[PDB]
Amino acid sequence: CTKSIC
Amino acid sequence: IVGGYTCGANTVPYQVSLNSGYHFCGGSLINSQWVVSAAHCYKSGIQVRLGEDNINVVEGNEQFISASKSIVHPSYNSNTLNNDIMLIKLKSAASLNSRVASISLPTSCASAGTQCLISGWGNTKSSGTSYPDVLKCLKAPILSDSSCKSAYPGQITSNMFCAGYLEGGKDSCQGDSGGPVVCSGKLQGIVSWGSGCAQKNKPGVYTKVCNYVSWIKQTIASN
Ligand SMILES: O=C(O)N[C@@H](CS)C(=O)O
Ligand SMILES: [Ca+2]
Repeated sequence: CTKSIC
Repeated sequence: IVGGYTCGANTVPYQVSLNSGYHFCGGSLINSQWVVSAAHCYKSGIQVRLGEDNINVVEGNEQFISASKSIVHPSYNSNTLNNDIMLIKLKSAASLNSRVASISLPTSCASAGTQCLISGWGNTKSSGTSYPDVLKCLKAPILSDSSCKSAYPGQITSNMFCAGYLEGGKDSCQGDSGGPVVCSGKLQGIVSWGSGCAQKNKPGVYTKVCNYVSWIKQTIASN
């Protein structure tokens, strides 16, 4: 699970 | 950042916010015209915001500069997250000052147990969501290779490391991606991924910057 905002 | 503390305005002067009409990722200033971030943060329309503390208020000492180039590692793999690194060139050079400053690249990799500073404007909750106005900070150690592989079997490449905690409560989180892991004054990591945030036995995973120093230098030199 990547840690950007989506 | 979950379980961290308010850094203090401009105490992390290499930390940038990547903004597309909202904060979506962090990054690290490495010279007056170049930022390091994560490949999975790539998109069009990136504005780099330097000098920030409260990202929702114009306080003074901000510089907003559009990206002119956004260069993902050619071998970035969006499924495995191997080579999760991107370079952003700024349309114009940032004005460097006490609040806007570059961070040095490593000359060697860091050892397990090295303490580092991880920072960002990401979610501060391990369950649910709360996005902070001001920059948050976390002191965190690099974990051993064996601990990292035990936490994420089959998923850790030589271009990744784990940092943080196994007891829960302290981690980077959504909105921190692309931002810095700084150890002894060197940019050793990029916030990349993990299983949730601040969960027991599931530390954060970070791109291992020391493997990319020559690539960074060559890419900057040719652009
Ligand atoms: O802090 C710096 O590096 N320069 C002064 C400007 S006189 C300031 O911006 O406060
Ligand atoms: Ca601001």
